[PDB]
Amino acid sequence: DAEAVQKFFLEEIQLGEELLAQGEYEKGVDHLTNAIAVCGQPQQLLQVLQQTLPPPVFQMLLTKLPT
Amino acid sequence: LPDLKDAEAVQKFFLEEIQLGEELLAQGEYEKGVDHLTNAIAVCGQPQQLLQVLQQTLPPPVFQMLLTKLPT
Amino acid sequence: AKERAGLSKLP
Amino acid sequence: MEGLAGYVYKAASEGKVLTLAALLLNRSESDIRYLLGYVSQQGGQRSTPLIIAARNGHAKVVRLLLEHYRVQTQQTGTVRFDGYVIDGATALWCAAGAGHFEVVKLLVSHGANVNHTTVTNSTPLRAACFDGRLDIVKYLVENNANISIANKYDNTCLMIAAYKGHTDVVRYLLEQRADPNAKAHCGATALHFAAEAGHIDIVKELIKWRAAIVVNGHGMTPLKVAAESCKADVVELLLSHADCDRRSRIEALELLGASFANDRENYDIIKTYHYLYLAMLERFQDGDNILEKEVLPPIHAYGNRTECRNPQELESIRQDRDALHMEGLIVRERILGADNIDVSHPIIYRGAVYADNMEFEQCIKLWLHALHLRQKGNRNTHKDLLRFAQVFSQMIHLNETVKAPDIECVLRCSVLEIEQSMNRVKNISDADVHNAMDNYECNLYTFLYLVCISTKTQCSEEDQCKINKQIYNLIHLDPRTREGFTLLHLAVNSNTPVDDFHTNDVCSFPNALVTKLLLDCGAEVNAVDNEGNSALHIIVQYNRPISDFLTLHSIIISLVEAGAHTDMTNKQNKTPLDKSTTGVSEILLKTQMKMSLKCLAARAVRANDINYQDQIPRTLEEFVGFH
Repeated sequence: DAEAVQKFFLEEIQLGEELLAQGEYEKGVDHLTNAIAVCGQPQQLLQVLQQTLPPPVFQMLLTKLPT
Repeated sequence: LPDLKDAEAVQKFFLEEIQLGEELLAQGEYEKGVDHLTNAIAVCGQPQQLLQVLQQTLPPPVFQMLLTKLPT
Repeated sequence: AKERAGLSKLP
Repeated sequence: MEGLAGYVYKAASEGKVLTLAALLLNRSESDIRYLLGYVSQQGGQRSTPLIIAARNGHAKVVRLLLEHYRVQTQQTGTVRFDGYVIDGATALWCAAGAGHFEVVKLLVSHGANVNHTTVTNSTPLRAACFDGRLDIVKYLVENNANISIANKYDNTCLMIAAYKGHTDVVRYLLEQRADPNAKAHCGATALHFAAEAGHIDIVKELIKWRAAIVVNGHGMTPLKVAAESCKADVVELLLSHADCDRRSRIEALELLGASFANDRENYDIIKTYHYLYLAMLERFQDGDNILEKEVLPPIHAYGNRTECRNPQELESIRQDRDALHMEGLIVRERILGADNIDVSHPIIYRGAVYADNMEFEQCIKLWLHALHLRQKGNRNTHKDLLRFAQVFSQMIHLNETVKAPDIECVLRCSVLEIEQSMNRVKNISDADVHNAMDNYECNLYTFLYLVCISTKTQCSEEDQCKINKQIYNLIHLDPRTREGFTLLHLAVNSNTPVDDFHTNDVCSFPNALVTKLLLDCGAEVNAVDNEGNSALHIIVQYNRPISDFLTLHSIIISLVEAGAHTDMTNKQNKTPLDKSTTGVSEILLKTQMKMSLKCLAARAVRANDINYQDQIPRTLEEFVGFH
């Protein structure tokens, strides 16, 4: 499953951004909470997450990051 | 165009024609978005009421760009 | 785990 | 119609406009409003296309919904999805809580409700304060909604903003001259709520803005609360504010050292010693006109220490970690008192540290004092009883002897807590009955765990008598679970949950000794559940019959030796012999079944519908009703 997760992680990477783009900020982070912390480079995702997301959205994902 | 059907494509195939344009509105190819939009308005059952609707769904460059291609 | 770790935040 | 309502609700939730524009196309306003009036629950929460559009963030969708469509701001929706999901939401409130300033200003220019109060009478102003979005608060204040709309706990928007770190929102709100003395009935004066997360500049602003320091509902000054929560810098500011009041300063420094002694997050023992050094030095500073500690008795839990009323004796305990922890806890108890809410937790943490260091006697003493102090305040102490279960099970696992007086005291505390727990369950009918019922069931589970620990231990005659007295008190009170299980039913089953810690080492169920002790203690052996079964019915249904067969050979011989009509025939016409589902169980029952009265001689006349309604004696009514 974990190898399939490496493609399933990309799904929330694709699908979850519209959920934030549509306006579900909490649900988009909740959808992306299942995604993060399985990739090989969480730090490389983190340095762009500081600016890919809106500044209120990213810090809310930081709260959901260890959850 | 779906041959201007009486009641089938007025609401079923009509929805995807904006949806292709709405995606291309989100994509950024507004000229392709207008193309899928301007076929929907032609096959729309009551499109004259949508003139006020469609004049503010757009970025300002597309406000007149769709209007120029609206008869097309 | 530890009982100290399982003491809950309770804040 | 309803499917179209779902379609337009999803379109508004997503953010597309032409989808629901065509869905409402060629329709009158009646069904259009009905589709827009889709207030039905989605995700367990009431939501509306206008509300979910305001919750979305798309100002375009709501600008179409207010201008070209006929929808009203009076609506029901979520206000805070995580842990609150409270209904009665204005679209302006949803936008303010979500933080979309464009939607907020658009709804304000439209004329949305700015003074709406929900069931918890919460304003969109305090939602904007909760989000910390400055421009939304500025727009709302310029449009003059209110400033003093508080929650049902009299919780001001100022206090909500001060709980968070939104110092800009706080300073703008007090720039509107909203008073900091908005004393909530809980006890917050807008600076208590500032002094938990240590928002240094918020406390700076409030002190600059004449915060008018005053005690809380617990009798604790905000300086005391700041010292309690281990936040040093706000302690500095609150000390440098208004009246020093040297006694309060000294007790504040002592409280800061005490809280630094036994807090999990902040544990700097040298900081504790140095802060107590400052306290002792300012105590003994002037020489004459000296202040002195009151002579509180040496509490037996913290050893038998008697504080440090001399800088020399404080210097003596400089390197002693155990003595420093005990001194911190003792001075914390002295200053914070016994009735306060925040005294229990550090004692539990120190007990946890000792328990994980295998110093079991000391941590049992500390946790027992914590339980006594919690039950004096009558709090939710099911977690502490579970903690006693864990430490006692680990003590049995490491085969350290367990003190009978301590298990007796925790047992009587558990009994009293279950009494007041079911009293609260009766009092709280349906407002918060679910978690109360869950905690009551967990309390019963902990009672079984402690009874198992008592059985596994060796006690004297009088200690065993005290244990039996407490257990008999609980049985005569007859607690019953949500599933209708009596306590013995909980003891005889095989699906009783056991905690993930060391309880799994020893709390194996069903247990022979626990059931024997309950049955000898005077348990109602013929007790019935809500499903109609009995103890024999549950115990024959054991899926592991020969795994611990001797235990079964005890429990089955126990129940027959005390009541437990072997042919009870539960409400779904099943004798426990039929519910045996195991050759061993039915063989044991057949060896323990007896040739009997009109139970076997009335199975036929109850299988055939013979009228017993006042045709048979009154006790024989129930006799037939079982058999």
